[PDB]
Amino acid sequence: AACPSQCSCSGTTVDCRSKRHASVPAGIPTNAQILYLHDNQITKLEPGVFDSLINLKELYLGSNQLGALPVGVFDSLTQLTVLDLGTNQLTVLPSAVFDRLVHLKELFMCCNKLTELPRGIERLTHLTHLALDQNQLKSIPHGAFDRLSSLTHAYLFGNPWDCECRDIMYLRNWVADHTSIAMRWDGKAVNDPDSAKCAGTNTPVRAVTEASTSPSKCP
Ligand SMILES: CC(=O)N[C@@H]1[C@@H](O)[C@H](O[C@@H]2O[C@H](CO)[C@H](O)[C@H](O)[C@H]2O[C@@H]2O[C@@H](C)[C@@H](O)[C@@H](O)[C@@H]2O)[C@@H](CO)O[C@@H]1O
Repeated sequence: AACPSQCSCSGTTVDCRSKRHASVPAGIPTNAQILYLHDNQITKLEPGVFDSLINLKELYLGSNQLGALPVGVFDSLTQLTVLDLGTNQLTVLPSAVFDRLVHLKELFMCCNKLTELPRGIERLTHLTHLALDQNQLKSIPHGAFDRLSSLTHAYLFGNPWDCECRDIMYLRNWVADHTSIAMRWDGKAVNDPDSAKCAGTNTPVRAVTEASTSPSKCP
C-alpha cells in the first residue's frame, strides 16, 4: 500500500497516529477511507488539504495543536461519518464548516477552548455521538439539540455552565428529559445525567429550578 513516511497503511486505512507529525503528511493516498492523524504535533491545516479524499469515512485529528480550521476544509468529505477534533486549541469554527457533512454520525470536540456551540451542528440530524466536554461553554442555544433525534451519547461535563442565566433552562430541560444519553468519561462512556454541572456551585444542571434563574443575569 502506498503510504507516507511515518504512517502505516493497509487497504484504505492510513494510520499516522503517534508518529510526531508536525504537519499533515504530503501525498495521503486519495483512495483513503480511514485517516488517523491523532496524537501528533500538527499545528495547522493548510487550506484544501483534504479536498482529494472524497471517499473518506473517518477522520481523526485529536490530540494535536490546531487553533483554526480553514474555511471549507471538510467540504469534500461528503461520506464522512466520524470526525474527531478533540484535544486541540480550537476557539471559533467557520460558520459553514459542517454544511456538507450531513452523513456525520460521530462528532467529537472535547478539550478545546470553545465558548459557544459551533454553528451548523444543529443541522447534523444523523448524529449518534456528540462530545463537547471540557470546553468553556456556558449554555446551549434554545432548540439546538431538537433535531438530533438519533443521539445516544452526549458528553457535556467539564463546562462552566451558567446556571444563574435563564438561557440555561433549555439545557436543563434537555438533560432532564434525555437522561439516558448524557455521558461522563471514566476512561469509557458512562451514563450519568448529573455530570453536567453548574459553574461555581457544582450542582447538576438538570436539577436547576426555573425560579432560581433569571433573564437579567445573561451577560
Ligand atoms: C482516534 C480515537 O479514537 N481517539 C479517541 C478520543 O476521541 C478519546 O477522547 C475521548 O472522547 C470522548 C468522546 O468519545 C470524551 O470526549 C472524552 O472526554 C475524551 O477523552 C479526553 O481526551 C483524551 C485524549 C484524554 O485526555 C481523556 O482523559 C479526556 O477526557 C480518547 C479517550 O482516551 O481515546 C481516543 O484517543
